Amino acid sequence: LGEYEGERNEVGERHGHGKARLPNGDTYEGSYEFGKRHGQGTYKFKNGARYTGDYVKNKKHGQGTFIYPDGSRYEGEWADDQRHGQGVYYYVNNDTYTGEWFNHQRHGQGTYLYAETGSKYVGTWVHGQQEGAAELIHLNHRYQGKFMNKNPVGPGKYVFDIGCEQHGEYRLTDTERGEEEEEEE
Amino acid sequence: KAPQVIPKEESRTGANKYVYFVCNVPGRPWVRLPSVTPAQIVTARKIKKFF
Repeated sequence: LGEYEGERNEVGERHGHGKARLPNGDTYEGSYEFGKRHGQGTYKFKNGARYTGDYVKNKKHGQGTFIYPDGSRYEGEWADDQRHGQGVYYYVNNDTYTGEWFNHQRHGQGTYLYAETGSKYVGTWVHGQQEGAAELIHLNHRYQGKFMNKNPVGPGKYVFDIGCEQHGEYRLTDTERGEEEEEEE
Repeated sequence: KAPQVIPKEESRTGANKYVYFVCNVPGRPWVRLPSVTPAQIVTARKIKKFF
């Protein structure tokens, strides 16, 4: 048995705002529709995870922030089906993804920062793995090719901040074969 | 979750057995080259850059 505060109907349908504790032990804050939740509020889990958001129809919704048990965090928009669009996620090892989202997996155009190296990936995503029409950004290198699961593939090219452009062919999984084209810019 | 850094070996039984002095043209003063760290070998082996 939990407990609750805020205004309510004589039936028991809450329609106010306040703190609350649920039967399964965890506490939260937020507003209320007649028998449902909304408003900014804040959720607190037993494991230390937290959520602030719109809470539409008692579902994860709207612009907000979620702090997961493993120390990773999110800020961005959510919807009922774990959807979608612009947002940012920060990983346990200080890496950061910023871009489109879908059903809790990375999807569409987006950016991933490799905080250990400082380089970035910028490209299309589907269901978490990498895809082509993409761009890695190193300190002096830019590929500018195609990707498949995790590694580059296909007729890509390495662009440099010297005034050079090197084409290539990732024929194997992690080996490049080069062409004679080294044209400027 | 940063990785564990592997410490350098200042002892003479490692990569730093021999000190190295580098000079650009003879007669110029010799530059005391730094010591080796394993981070400075790997993943530094993977890069390959002109001097």
